[PDB]
Amino acid sequence: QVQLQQSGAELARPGASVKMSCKASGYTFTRYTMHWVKQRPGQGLEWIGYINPSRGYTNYNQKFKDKATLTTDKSSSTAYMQLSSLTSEDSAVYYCARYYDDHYCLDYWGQGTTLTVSSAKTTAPSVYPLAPVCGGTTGSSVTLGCLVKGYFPEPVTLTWNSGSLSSGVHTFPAVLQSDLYTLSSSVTVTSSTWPSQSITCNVAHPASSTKVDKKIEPR
Amino acid sequence: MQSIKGNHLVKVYDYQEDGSVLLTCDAEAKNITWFKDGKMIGFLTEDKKKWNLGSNAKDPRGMYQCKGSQNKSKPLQVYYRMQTPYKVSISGTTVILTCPQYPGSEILWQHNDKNIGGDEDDKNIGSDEDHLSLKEFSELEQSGYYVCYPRGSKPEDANFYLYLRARV
Amino acid sequence: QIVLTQSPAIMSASPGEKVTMTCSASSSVSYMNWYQQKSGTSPKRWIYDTSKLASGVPAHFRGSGSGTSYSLTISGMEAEDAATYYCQQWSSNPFTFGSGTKLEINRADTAPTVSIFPPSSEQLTSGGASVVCFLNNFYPKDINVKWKIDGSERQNGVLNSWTDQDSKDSTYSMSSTLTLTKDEYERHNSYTCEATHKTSTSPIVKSFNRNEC
Repeated sequence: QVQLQQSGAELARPGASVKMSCKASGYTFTRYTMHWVKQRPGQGLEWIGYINPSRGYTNYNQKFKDKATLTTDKSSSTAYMQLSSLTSEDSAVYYCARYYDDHYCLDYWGQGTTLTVSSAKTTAPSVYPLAPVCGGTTGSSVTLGCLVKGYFPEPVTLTWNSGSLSSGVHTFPAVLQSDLYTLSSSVTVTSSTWPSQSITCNVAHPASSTKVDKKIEPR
Repeated sequence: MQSIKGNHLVKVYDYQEDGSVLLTCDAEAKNITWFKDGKMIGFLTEDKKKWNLGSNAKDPRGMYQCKGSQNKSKPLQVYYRMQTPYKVSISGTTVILTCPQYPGSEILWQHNDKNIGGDEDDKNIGSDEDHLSLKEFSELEQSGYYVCYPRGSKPEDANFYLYLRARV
Repeated sequence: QIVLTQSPAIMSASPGEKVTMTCSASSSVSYMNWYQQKSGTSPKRWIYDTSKLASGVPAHFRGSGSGTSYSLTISGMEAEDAATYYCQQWSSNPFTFGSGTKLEINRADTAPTVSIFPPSSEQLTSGGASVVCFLNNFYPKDINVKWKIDGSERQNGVLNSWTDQDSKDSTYSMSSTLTLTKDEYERHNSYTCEATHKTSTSPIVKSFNRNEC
């Protein structure tokens, strides 16, 4: 029942600073040290350091000294990590994790917080429905798609029929070409399910407070 | 403390009728060789195997280690008061222990296999860097094995444990 | 300070095989941990204190080692064992991770199902035109997509994106988008997506002529 809830994705400009959080529950907060780990895109794991919530004792990986600052708030059972003098090298996913001494390991991990360090403006995505080529084949199943293009920064959340439709779904990793991201998703269902029932693509980009639902209509 | 793993083969025999301090060696039963502060102090050829340090009244102290057919065991620093060692200081009724190796990393402590000096909820047990403070020291309750180790490491990998016995 | 060298860096095993990955420490350490990470999620404690399996971890996993040499073994590779494994130590400060071993699950070759999608009516209104092609559920990962406008190959303005091995069938899927200006799109008629995969010598062709039905 141990849970570590990290704060949402963040976009910060070079030279600035950011403070992310990790709210713990399910265990005695002050009894265990909290660690932070960094993982750059397509890279491995890197240890930043840790803090002992008891009296605030901290230790850091030499490479992160003065870059990262760990603090905790007992009354709210939340650990914090501030990253200063940001550069593009700091863009990555940051995890918070409990170190359980008896097992000599980080047994529980937060879901992670993605940090994007860039000067680029926030750009709302364009969402386009992808219906099959105009025609009337009698295939037993059909493949529909959804194109989310020209947005920044990551991430976006894409689902079908509010998440009810999950199997037969493939959402491809976004790709960066210019200060703009583009991503696509495909869903395959039986021919009797569509156009009979409605299939809608739900896209969200909080960074630009955009919420779009694109229903796929036959061409 | 209770375990010998990590080569901590020397233990204090906790079951004497008279105030004598006996040391035991947990090694292959054959011929036990005892040492004190590096020098050989005895060679037990079969028969007996425990080493007598005399009455606890003469404050026996020192780095003791044994050896059977293999290599020497890690030392057991004995300190009675009725390689850099643990420093022990007594002031009135307060007993202070200082960790031998304090590379600036977070030092943790254990007394008879139980963590201590961690919770601030104890007014009589404080941990300040490489120093463990025990106020109103209880002879029968707080005497025993002590060890300091850095967060992340196993206590058993310590160079040696401290056996503390003090009347205050 | 302590460097943990993992080998092999990348590997793939057929179901049922015995998989062995190693971690070599630059200096002796009293224990080694292993974390499992699957695409898009946080690392998970897998093996701790060298050989203890975390609760929920399949019993056919085994950790072992001592001193400077440790290993993780999978006796009977299963699809769900595919992932990246990182070793970690903290017998000496600072706490460090190995660079990881990426493990893929092998399976029989299967051809991709290809679908081509013309620009949406909405994007055309925006002065843009993207032609999308989905290559779904194929194996191995190696595959090539060629785009052709009026029969000639177009290589520029293409964006390719692959997914990681599927958690159900262990296949790969690919998305390829050809982006043109609206003006360009309207000056041509034939649009084709050609997929080449080892599962066949002749390409899988899907296409359409704009505005025809």
